Amino acid sequence: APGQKECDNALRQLETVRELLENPVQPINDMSYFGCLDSVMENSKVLGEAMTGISQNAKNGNLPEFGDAIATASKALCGFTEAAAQAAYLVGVSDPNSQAGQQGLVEPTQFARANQAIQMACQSLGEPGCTQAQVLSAATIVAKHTSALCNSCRLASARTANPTAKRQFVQSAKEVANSTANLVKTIKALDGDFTEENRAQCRAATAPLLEAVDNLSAFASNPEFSSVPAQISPEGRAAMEPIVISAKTMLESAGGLIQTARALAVNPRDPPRWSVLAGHSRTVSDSIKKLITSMRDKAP
Amino acid sequence: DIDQMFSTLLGELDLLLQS
Repeated sequence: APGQKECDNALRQLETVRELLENPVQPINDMSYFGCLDSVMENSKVLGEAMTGISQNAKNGNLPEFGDAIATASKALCGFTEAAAQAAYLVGVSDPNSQAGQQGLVEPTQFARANQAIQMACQSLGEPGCTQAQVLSAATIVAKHTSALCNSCRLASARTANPTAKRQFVQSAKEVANSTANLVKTIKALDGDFTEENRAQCRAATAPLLEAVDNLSAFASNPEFSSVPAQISPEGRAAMEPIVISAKTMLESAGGLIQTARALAVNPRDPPRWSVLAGHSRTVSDSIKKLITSMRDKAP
Repeated sequence: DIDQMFSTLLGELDLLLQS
């Protein structure tokens, strides 16, 4: 039983990271091509060490060290996939017939979620049968998302060369940050105070924040700030393909490695599974070698 | 602590207030 949850979590993490290879036609991080090559090289070293840790600790029944090696492999495999997916995008967009497009100022999905979370927290802290503890827990949700919104505003301000947009992203973030401080002040103010006037008073302090959040959502929704997707030409997709296939093969074999290790950890008396394990481990290594060679040969 | 907690949550908020 012990060790199996680590393996199950790793297999779930692999299933998630594999979506990055389905249509890698947009950037997924800020890594340069050499950033990608550096990350692939470092993770190759880490994974090599982890694959040896997985086999040796399953063999010897060191189940805490086995679990750490499974977790370490998983993290290195996810890093590899992120680097491979970014590298593929950069290869595709570098083709002469590709159109690179532009980065949007604010990632829209997490932006909308942050605004909704603040709005829902403000509504929750205002519900009539809500306990004082729920007021405080709602405040922590507001603080979390207020910090994320401010960071994203500072980034958006950095990304734009338009002085008016530069200034407005900061001012809008400032309005959100100061309204949260006033709301937190009023929550902190509540001490042994659980009366209808303070319930109404907390509700009252949500208004400037909800308005500031709405004003920022309206400002940030200007189509001028939106991403314009890259267009990858057929030849760019052909150029990316060896990187994508090698990364997909690494993950397929890594998944088999982890499934095999999960069984061997419980029962290491299994000569067939030991060969399968060595086969998956060598195919993982072969795929990484092919991916690095492909990243160098197909380099823009 | 009630102040330490909200400080941990508010992240790098000061970079905006000072700005």
